Amino acid sequence: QVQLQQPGAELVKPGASVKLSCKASGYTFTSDWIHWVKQRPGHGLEWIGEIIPSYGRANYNEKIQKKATLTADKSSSTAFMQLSSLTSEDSAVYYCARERGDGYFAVWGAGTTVTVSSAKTTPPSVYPLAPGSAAQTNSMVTLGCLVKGYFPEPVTVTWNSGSLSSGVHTFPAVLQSDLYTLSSSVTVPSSSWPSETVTCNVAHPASSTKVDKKIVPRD
Amino acid sequence: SALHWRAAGAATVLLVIVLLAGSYLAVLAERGAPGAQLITYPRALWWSVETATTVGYGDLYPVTLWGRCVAVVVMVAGITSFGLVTAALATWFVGREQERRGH
Amino acid sequence: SALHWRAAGAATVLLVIVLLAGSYLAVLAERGAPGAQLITYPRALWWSVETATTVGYGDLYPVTLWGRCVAVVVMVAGITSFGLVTAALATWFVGREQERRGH
Amino acid sequence: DILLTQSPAILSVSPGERVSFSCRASQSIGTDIHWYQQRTNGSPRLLIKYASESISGIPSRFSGSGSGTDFTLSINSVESEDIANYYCQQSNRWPFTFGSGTKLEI
Amino acid sequence: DILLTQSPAILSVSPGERVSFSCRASQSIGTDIHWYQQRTNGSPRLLIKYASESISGIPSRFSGSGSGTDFTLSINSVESEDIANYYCQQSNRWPFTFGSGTKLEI
Ligand SMILES: CCCCCCCCCO
Ligand SMILES: CCCCCCCCCO
Repeated sequence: QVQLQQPGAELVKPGASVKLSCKASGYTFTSDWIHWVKQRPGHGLEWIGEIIPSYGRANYNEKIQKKATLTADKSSSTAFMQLSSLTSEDSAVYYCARERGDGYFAVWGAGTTVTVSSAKTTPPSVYPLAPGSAAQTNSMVTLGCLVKGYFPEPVTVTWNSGSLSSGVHTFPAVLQSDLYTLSSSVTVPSSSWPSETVTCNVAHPASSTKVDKKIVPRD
Repeated sequence: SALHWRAAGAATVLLVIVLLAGSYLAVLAERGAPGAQLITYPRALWWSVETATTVGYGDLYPVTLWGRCVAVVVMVAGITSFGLVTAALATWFVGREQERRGH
Repeated sequence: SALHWRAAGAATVLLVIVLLAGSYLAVLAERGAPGAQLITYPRALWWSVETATTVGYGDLYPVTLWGRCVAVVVMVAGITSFGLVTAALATWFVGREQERRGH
Repeated sequence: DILLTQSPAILSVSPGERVSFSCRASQSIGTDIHWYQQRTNGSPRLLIKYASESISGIPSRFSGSGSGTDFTLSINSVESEDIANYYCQQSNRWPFTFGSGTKLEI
Repeated sequence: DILLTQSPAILSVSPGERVSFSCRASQSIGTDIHWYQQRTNGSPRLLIKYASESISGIPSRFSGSGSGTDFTLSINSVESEDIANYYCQQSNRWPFTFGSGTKLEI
């Protein structure tokens, strides 16, 4: 089972602060340390700090400006990182990881995407993408769905609730005037569709929304 | 069992306890100090054994005030335990020599 | 209190005194010698403890004639004190075993 | 603070060949180096710990070697699924540090 | 005798930005490095001791990091009052030594 559970995203206004969480499960030892790592888009991993819940002691990276505060709740097995007075430089994915006090990060959370912006949260509009009436097909057919008009990142797109993973491409979002847009495509054997349905699932964490969209042939 | 033999085992139990807690506390005290090497539990436990026995190869040692304080408790526990075994072995030989002298 | 128990505490007091003065004198003797590291009081006191206990990790040590002389007094005081505790613990067990033998 | 250099930043190889990622430490760190794999959009995953110890669940195709200041992560006969970023991380001295990473390209 | 290199000699930054002064030791000196500020006509003033320990009376804007041979003094959001020369000084081995200094220019 997932050992570290983190919220998919958080939107924060410049100057404001946010408190990220990391609920753990699985084996726990009073000797465990919970670490936080920062990854800005296109960049590498950057150690932020660590904490040992069983003692509540915390250490931080000295080389970077201290914008974090670590605390933990022994009863609910949850680690918290309080980020304060954020700026766009603080926009990134923040992972938490467990270390058994032996030096390496055996397990990582999925990471929380934090965006520092004044813009407002906005769920996405999901449109189908079925071939046109005059499109010839081969032994394979391509379908997709258009996700546009959302903020902030990210969004997760699955096909048939995750059961369909072969032949899937989800293109990076593009930002245009405070709103993101992207498309995802899937390729299945032509004979299989539309006898067997094909649906795309789109979750947008920042607004707690998740929607489905069946891809049916154009009438 | 005789006292000295009881104190021996006792010291052995206490020493094992000091070694364990000692390893745990050293890591807690050392993490946070740039350049520190006594920062993971497995090697910290090895460090504690080479400290309690006074071998001190020098491959690992505390650089912080609290790590050094922890080091002192470990050295004192080790020196004391091993010295207590010497005293137990001495009391044992003295008694045996008394018998052998029919005293 | 019994003699051996008095000498123990005594040695403990004297050892603490030797450790303190020892740290003070080491710095005084080492400053002036290029490359010397035993030159500030806090770490010198740590150095004195690892010397008196014989752990000698090797992270700090005197490079001057007078610093080494100071080192010797500290080693001898430490070895002697800790050995005196062993002898005190031995005299204690021997006495208890005498009683236990109804002697 | 130990600096970890991963050079080259990008590595290109043909399918099935053997590939080697390099990692150099600014000072000697024994074998306290660990390797992670991070695919596009995924989170990091431990591949090798302590320079050469294999992790269960990781293809036998992955191995590591080295000690001191030089370390290598190797993949015998690379394949599409290996396309990703690879990072090293040391735990010899506080604070732990990461390498800049190397991308594998097929 | 430990040599301390402070390069660059001059540093230019825009108001409010974060600035970093560098200090490299010819050999490893743990964290026994100290930082001072000296304004025009004034005497030196201790800013950071032992690489990262803050001194009371010094703006929280000043911080230090490093260990071994590499050290950094940082100022979060520099301001006019920070205009001055900055020196490092080691106390790991006798004799104590100073760096050549770095001027901050806004
Ligand atoms: C005598 C043992 C003291 C251990 C103290 C650990 C404190 C951690 C660092 O702040
Ligand atoms: C036995 C202790 C002697 C200490 C002498 C210190 C002399 C300082 C260096 O000239």
